Amino acid sequence: EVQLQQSGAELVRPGALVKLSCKASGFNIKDYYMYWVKQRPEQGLEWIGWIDPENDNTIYDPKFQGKASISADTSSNTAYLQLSSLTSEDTAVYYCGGGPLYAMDYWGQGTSVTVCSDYEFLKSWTVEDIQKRLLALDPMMEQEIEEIRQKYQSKRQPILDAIEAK
Amino acid sequence: EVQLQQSGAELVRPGALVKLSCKASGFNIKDYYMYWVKQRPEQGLEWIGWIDPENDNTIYDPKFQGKASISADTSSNTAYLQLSSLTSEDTAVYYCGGGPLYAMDYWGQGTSVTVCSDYEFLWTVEDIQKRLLALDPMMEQEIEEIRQKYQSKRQPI
Amino acid sequence: DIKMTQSPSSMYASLGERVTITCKASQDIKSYLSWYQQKPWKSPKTLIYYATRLADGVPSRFSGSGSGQDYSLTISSLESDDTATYYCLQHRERPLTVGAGTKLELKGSRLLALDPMMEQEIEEIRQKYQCKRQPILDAIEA
Amino acid sequence: DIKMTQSPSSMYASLGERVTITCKASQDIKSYLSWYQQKPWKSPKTLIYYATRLADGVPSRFSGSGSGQDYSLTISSLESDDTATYYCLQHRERPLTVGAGTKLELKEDIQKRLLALDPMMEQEIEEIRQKYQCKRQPILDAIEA
Amino acid sequence: MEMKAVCVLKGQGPVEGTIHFVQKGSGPVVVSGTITGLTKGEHGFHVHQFGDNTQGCTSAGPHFNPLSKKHGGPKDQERHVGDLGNVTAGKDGVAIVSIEDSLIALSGDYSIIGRTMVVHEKRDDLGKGDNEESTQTGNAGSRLACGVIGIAQ
Amino acid sequence: MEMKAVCVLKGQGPVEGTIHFVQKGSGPVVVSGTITGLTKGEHGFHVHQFGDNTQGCTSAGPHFNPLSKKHGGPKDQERHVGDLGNVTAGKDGVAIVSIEDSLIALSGDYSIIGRTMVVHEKRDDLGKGDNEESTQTGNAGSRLACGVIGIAQ
Ligand SMILES: [Cu+2]
Ligand SMILES: [Cu+2]
Ligand SMILES: [Zn+2]
Ligand SMILES: [Zn+2]
Repeated sequence: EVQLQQSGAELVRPGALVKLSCKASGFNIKDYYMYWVKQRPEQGLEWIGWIDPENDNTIYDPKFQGKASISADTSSNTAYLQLSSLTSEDTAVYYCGGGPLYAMDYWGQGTSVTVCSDYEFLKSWTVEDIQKRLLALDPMMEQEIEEIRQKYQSKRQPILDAIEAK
Repeated sequence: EVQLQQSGAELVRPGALVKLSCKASGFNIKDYYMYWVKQRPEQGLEWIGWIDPENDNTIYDPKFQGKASISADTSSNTAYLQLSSLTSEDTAVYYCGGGPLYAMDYWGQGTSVTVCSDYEFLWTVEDIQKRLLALDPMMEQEIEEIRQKYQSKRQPI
Repeated sequence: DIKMTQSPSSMYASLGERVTITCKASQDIKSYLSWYQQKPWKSPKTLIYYATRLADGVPSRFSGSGSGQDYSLTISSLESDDTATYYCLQHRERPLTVGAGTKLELKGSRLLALDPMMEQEIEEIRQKYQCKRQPILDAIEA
Repeated sequence: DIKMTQSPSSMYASLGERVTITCKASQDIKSYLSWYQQKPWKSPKTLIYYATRLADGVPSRFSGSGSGQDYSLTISSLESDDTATYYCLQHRERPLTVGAGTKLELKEDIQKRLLALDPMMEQEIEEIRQKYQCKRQPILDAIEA
Repeated sequence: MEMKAVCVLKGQGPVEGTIHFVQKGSGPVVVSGTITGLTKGEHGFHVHQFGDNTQGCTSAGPHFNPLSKKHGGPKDQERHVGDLGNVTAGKDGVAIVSIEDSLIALSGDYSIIGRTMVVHEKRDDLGKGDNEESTQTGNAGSRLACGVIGIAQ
Repeated sequence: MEMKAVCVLKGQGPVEGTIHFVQKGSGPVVVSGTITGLTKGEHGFHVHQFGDNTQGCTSAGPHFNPLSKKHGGPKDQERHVGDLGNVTAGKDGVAIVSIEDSLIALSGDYSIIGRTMVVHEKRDDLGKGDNEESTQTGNAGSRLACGVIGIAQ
């Protein structure tokens, strides 16, 4: 019973390196190619590259050659993607998959990466001023979350009415 | 050095019939197909149809089949296009051309057709005829604008 | 670099209806073309490969066809499960490239599935605000 | 019905430059495709037929290529004479259908420029004449009542 | 001495390939080449009777069989003359063809010149199936690509 | 008894066509069929040597000529075996092929089976030209479409 387990969410500073993983169970990755695919928020799929674990040969899209680095450990049956010099451009969901050259037989559940760029602005303020700016954020965030809660409460409402009907 | 001579400009009332012509010199139209093409003002080419003069077989675009009627006289070496029930939709330049099925070797210089509404204004007969006479000076004035326009374009050359 | 282009960019259809997305490549890709389906807040899934071959465990209502530059995916009788974004990918030439996707939603006339969706949307907001705190907190520790 | 689609819809370009119009059919037309050029105030002229064959008396800077659904006309070194609208036509299936056209503009010899003016002016005057003939038409109808 | 032939595979789908045939004296026919755009696994590979390409690969007709035998593998005695068994595609979608055979020929009564090579959707079962079909086609399925076999340099 | 063949013409351009060959006993070869997408006029039509389609129509090589003669028309004595002269297209861009020939064959040393038919850009001058080229190619010009000649049912 095939499964691709991907590493968990990441949240990093600009310029950070990060290394995503993909642990395959149900098939020997040597018999396949391990692909990586990026999807920016509210956008489509971009293919990053693939590795042939049988000989560690890797093809990449030139757009990503330099930022992205794909590798496999045939022993632990695991594939890896390493993103360096991360910017906001890179904030996206990274999917790993495995398959022949002509299809993806198996897909991971995906790993979100988020990348944060204002510090120079704030450095020469007073401690009173930095902490007033910090406290302003909590009400704003709680307000935005409450919008989402009531949004999803309105989506439940019809379904729950239909359940008491049947 | 071949030529297609097309009939001259037409200006007609709505509902009029009109028949355009295309006289070929330099080739026997029997050896070709004679095509007709419409171009409305400030717009692209629409192909109307063609005739094979050798057997008078005609293909049309369905858009035109019924309004337009293509014919050829192989003797006088001339092709014809006949438009009926004319409306403003039909105000256009009609080009005739000749060629195989896969190219247009020869094109005509084109025939303009223009299709032209007032009753509430129809006043006294004195008043309608004063309005009519006012047009001639107005038109001559507009033509003189064009002449001086083109005189200024010649001047540098 | 091959530009694959999909249409429509979105569309609606009623249950039972027959749906047809298209994908058009800027050059001949000799049927090296795969169709992916992606339901909201889920990972992509492979429907079709080599233009017309169904993947494993794909309902047979899904079908693919085309050649040269022009291809199409066709759902014969649309069930409600099939609301998703659909993507075409070509692997004839490198780099591999992808359509921008056709979004497909229902027209006309499953509760716990909302919870992961909501928690995902909240986590976006949390990390958004955590990245806004990050600079301020760095400035405080100096 | 085959939809032939051109791009760009217009374009501007300097002398000597290299230009490429495209034409895209909604289905395979197996290179049954002709390119027409139509200069301002002039009758259409055949440039290219069967996708890639130049017509007679066409400068060789003009070239055509493509197959399947996608074709292109290419002027290698753009002279000033070449300002015109260009049209693609397919004759693979009936009815024959035509692109909407790409308009192309710039960013012994003195006397050819001088002769070009007369037809242009006479054409503009004839527009005015027929314009005023259509204005007379109603009034003259009212007079016979 | 040396007869040479060549075959370019073509179809509606993604399959492409060139097959080469060489035969010295009346030694065996050495088949070689490469087929691309296949799915990973085994694919039936047979010389069909006619080089008729007018209706795709359907017009090629049945397996080349002048001795009116039943279908089999390449090593069987009970086999068609055309029956060359299976080619094998990898995860790269490619098959390297390498085949030597004595029943086929590039001249005489068992010449394949002017006939069609066909690569199939599924594996050829070598005539060892549980049905009528197996001893005709070997259940290789539909025809992905084919080509007429021509005289080469 | 009765030998049959068939040929599907294919090229990058607009030319398409199917050619049929029939030969009863050791009578002549009856060539027949239809070619489309031609320009109006005459077009060189020749059997070239190889059915090698690996590099389009270029890989077909020169006119089929086993007796090392010079190029000519179909009625000449000094001609290549492949030299079948000209097909004629109308203003509809179509040529109806109808040819009878004795030097070509569907068996024996003069067999065309497994070789390529080629239709050309220009008229074949039948070797009556004022240059070297005429007695090689007949100045027929470039190759619009070709196909390997296969055995038909
Ligand atoms: Cu077979
Ligand atoms: Cu030849
Ligand atoms: Zn068999
Ligand atoms: Zn010759």
